[PDB]
Amino acid sequence: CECAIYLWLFSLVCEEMRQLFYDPDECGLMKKAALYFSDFWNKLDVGAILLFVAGLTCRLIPATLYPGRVILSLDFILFCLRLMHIFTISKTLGPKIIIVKRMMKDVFFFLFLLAVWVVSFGVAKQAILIHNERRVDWLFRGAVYHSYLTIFGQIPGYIDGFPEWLTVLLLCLYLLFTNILLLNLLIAMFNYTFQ
Amino acid sequence: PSCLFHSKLQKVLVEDPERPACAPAAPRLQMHHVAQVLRELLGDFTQPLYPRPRHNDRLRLLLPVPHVKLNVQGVSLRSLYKRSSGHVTFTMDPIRDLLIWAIVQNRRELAGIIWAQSQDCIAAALACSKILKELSKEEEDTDSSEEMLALAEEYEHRAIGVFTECYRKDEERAQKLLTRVSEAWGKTTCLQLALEAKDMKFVSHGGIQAFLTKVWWGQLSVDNGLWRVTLCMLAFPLLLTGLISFREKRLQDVGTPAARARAFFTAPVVVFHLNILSYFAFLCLFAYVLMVDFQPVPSWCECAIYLWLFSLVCEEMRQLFYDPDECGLMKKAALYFSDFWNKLDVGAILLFVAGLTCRLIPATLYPGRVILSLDFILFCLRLMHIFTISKTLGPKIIIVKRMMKDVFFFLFLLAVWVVSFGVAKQAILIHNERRVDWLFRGAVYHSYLTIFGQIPGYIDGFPEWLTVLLLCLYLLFTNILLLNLLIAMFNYTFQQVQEHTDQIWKFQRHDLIEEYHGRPAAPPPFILLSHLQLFIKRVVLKTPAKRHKQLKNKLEKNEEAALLSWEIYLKENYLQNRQFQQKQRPEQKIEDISNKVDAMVDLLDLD
Amino acid sequence: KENYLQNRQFQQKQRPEQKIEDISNKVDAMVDLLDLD
Amino acid sequence: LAEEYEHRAIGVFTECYRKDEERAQKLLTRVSEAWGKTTCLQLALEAKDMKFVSHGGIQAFLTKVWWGQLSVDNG
Repeated sequence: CECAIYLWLFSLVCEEMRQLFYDPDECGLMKKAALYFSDFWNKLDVGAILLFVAGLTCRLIPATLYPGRVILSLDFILFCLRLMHIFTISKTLGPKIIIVKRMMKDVFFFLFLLAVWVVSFGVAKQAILIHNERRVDWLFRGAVYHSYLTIFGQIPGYIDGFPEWLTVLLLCLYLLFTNILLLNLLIAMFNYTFQ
Repeated sequence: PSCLFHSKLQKVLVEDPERPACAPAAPRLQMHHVAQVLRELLGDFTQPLYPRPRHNDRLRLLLPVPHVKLNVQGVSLRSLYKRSSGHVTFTMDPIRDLLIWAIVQNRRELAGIIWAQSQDCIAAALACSKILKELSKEEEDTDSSEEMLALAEEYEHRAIGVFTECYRKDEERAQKLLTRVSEAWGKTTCLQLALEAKDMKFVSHGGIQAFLTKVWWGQLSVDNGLWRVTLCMLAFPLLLTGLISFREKRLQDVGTPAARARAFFTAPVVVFHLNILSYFAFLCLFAYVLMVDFQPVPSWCECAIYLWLFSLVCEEMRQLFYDPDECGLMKKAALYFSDFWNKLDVGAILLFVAGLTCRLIPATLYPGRVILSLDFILFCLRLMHIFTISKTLGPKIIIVKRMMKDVFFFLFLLAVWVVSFGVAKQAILIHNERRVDWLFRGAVYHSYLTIFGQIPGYIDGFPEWLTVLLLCLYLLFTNILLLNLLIAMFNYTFQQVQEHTDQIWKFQRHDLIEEYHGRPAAPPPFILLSHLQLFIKRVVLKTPAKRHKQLKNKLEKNEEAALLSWEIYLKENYLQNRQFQQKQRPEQKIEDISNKVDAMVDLLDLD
Repeated sequence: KENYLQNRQFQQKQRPEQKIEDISNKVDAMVDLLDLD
Repeated sequence: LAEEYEHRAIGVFTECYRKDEERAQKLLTRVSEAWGKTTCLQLALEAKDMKFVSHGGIQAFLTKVWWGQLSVDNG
């Protein structure tokens, strides 16, 4: 089964070489490649090529089999966004993925907006309560990884809970900016731009 | 001659040509030739409009078939046979027939004049609007099919404004004027015309629906909401006090408790909740036959689940035989099979049978456990098909009619997008929980529970900075894009078709009211009596012509005259003001000066 | 082509704002018209 | 004016789609004679007709290019 993964990609880049030679000019080899390089989506298809190679040499070095484990797993998610680039096909699918063309750089925006705003509380939660869970690269877990899980729900409430009236307080104060302002006025950021 | 109905006139010349059906020579059109294609243009009603049968059968007349000595198709009642029949004239309508003759030669503004002398003046403005829709339906390919239906809309708008005046003066007579008899175009007295004339506008107009809010709420009251009527339906002695007043109790006609009961029984508001809350109690019975009675024996309770469904399919057989044709057994079943919702009611039948044989094979009692549990959820969607009843319920379930295939859409959109992370979560972290069909649990079932919350955070948590990462990266596409822009996918489409979704629901208010007019007052416990009340009647009367629990308003020709002469008076009263409101357009008075100054161009040219 | 552009001109001719100022062109032909005696 | 001449191009397909649409989709595809190739659809790609290709039976003809031979109707 491992040999079957080799040349499926070799079976499809010739179709792009068929797209590189069906009807462009007989002279432009670096010029119709600028028609390719005009789109970041085509560079997002180049990113699907090279992250395979980043894990390939990490697999070809058997001391890096855990880099052989993790890199091609992140190469997996480059194809489904490329598949959402392909599955822009229905009237219910397509033009609403033309809405996300106004949102791909805004995917990076509200990420940087909110996840840095996470740091305004992700540090401020572990400040007063006396926590003691630390290791090498699990000191990061007991202070940062146990902060984002409490947003979407995994709350060690018997662990994080005289500083109890403040533990009520800042948990009420911080969620008033994310769940109310940054969520429900973001709905106004999305309804108006859709209309 | 350029009309496509004229091509259908040449077709209805050869729909029954010379030799096979009208055995003498006939390359000449006649007037039952127009009636037999008016059979196609309207529905399946009483269709006088030409004295169609052998007394004035206008189908066979170019070779000398003799006089009334045949009386099988020969036509000589008025005068002698001279390849004619005589003054056998229009038989209800000179000018309503000229309303046809303008529009079947496609003369729009002539029928605008002819309507002002046409005596129908409401139902023709529905029926010809349907005929203009029929002419739009058959063939024009451009340039008049839209102009038919815009005129059909304008003639519906003509039908709008004539009820607009006549509802304002004697609305109680106007609702009686909604229900006339089988005389002119036969039956479909200007409301059953509107069903196949597609009046999503006109049935949803002022007191049409309020009269339908007197068909539903048939006798008793209209005013009280669902608060204190549902108290009396369980508290049986609460009716005899002064909690609600009947229309009987309005004039204090309550002197008999059975008259207090049976007018309440035959009220269509009560036949609904009797049909609902007994069948709503059946779904609790269908649960209790599986909750406690999940047993391989017919118990005292397991036998009760058998023929409740047999007690209701005869009501659909009553719907299969109340008033369709006496010939179409596979044709009115296509009226059933036209709707996937009816096939969704067939799905409620067959998933019972899928678990029945799985229960009848005792080696498949776990298929006997699971299949009828999935048959349970087919009835509540069928109940949401039934409980499309309120102004707050109904038209917002007409919003989900734009969403039922979009239920399947965002399912396939999101749950395949789940696989983009549901595989990617278990990739790096070293998990070891596997069995036979629980290897599926430790990789897939523990992924969807983490979306809505059941996160084994002490299990899924050096690869910790990435476990922060992709859990932040993936939820930015689902909870932000696929959720909050889906709110934009729902707010705009709600604001888009909200005027249609109310009016089409009002256009489908009546079909349940039609079903609750043609329905006895017996509950589905006792409806097997009214099932067998017609079966003991169909052995002593072998005909489907006993009763019509329907409109069936019989109107005397003398009392109609006080209505119709006043109604014809309301025709030229309204159209004058409609012309006057058309005359109140100032854009004429813009160009009225232009007509006036063009009379002053020549006026200085006489010397 | 000339079938549609005529109707396109006719729908342009169906602009009433011309017929607003068509009177203005007409009455300007009646300014001079009382100036011959 | 380019929009108006696209609007001119709007209205001339608006009439010619209404009469012999089957000839009009053949009239969408002419030969390499006058301005050579790009027979009024491949012109529209670099002419940026986000209006005109999305107009009535242009896309329905494209719903006969896609769904090339067999049917169009079934979902």
